[PDB]
Amino acid sequence: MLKQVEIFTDGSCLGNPGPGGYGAILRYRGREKTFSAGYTRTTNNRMELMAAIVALEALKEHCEVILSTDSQYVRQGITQWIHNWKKRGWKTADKKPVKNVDLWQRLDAALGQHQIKWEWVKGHAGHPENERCDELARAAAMNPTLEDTGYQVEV
Ligand SMILES: [Mg+2]
Ligand SMILES: [Mg+2]
Repeated sequence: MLKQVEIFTDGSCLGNPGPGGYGAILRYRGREKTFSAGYTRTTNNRMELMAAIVALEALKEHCEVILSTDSQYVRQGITQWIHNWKKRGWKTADKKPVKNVDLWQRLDAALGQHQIKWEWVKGHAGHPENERCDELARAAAMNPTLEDTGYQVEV
């Protein structure tokens, strides 16, 4: 076995677009790290991605990760852009840039460090840690301090 870690993530947004935030918990050997940050203008989907990126980027060795989230958006890109069909050159069928590619590329880079088991949670009652990530993300959205510099009204 490698170092075994559990990651829980969620993102939230008060508008579409509007102030949003992410929350993540990383747990290894009974010790816990929490990550959260709030953005003045973003989307729910970008916050769900950022939560997974930040937690994975915090790992400093090759780990076996169990990554638990309720994000359907995160699942879509795992199935479409970030593992399968990277042959498409980061283009759609009509040869166009994919939405949120800045974050999808950071997620792809972070995932390549680890063995990953996904736990796609059915909404809530998955774990208290998922509920805690939802609280972290909403708390940050209510107190935004950064710009989401990669969010454009147009990409
Ligand atoms: Mg959400
Ligand atoms: Mg949420």
